[PDB]
Amino acid sequence: GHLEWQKIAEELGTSRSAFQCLQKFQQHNKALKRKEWTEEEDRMLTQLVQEMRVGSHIPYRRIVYYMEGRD
DNA sequence: CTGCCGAAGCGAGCACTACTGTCACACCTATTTTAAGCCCTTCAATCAAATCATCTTTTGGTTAGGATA
Repeated sequence: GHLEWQKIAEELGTSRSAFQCLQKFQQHNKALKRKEWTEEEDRMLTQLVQEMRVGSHIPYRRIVYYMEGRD
């Protein structure tokens, strides 16, 4: 279940650590680095944008704090 | 016509802050030579703090890779 990464690393058999395995997985994870979108992400993104936008300026990469799975 | 002696208030002895004449011995430096320690200048050799140049990491934003709604 993408979980208990110490056991994943031990079972992988290449002497990796849990943190290395997790880092490699997340950098190549479809579920994290989305190409699609979801309803709650769009709704909350619009909410933060409308709250904090002034004219043509918006917090592009700071909204990443609230929704999961972006840079 | 001049002259003596009392009443009261004064008094004493005991209680199982610096000058000045001298005077010779003190002070004073002419030079010799070491063996380890010296103060201050004075610039030159060396180092590290500060600055500037440029590459890189993340926001704004676009291109066109990539996408929803």
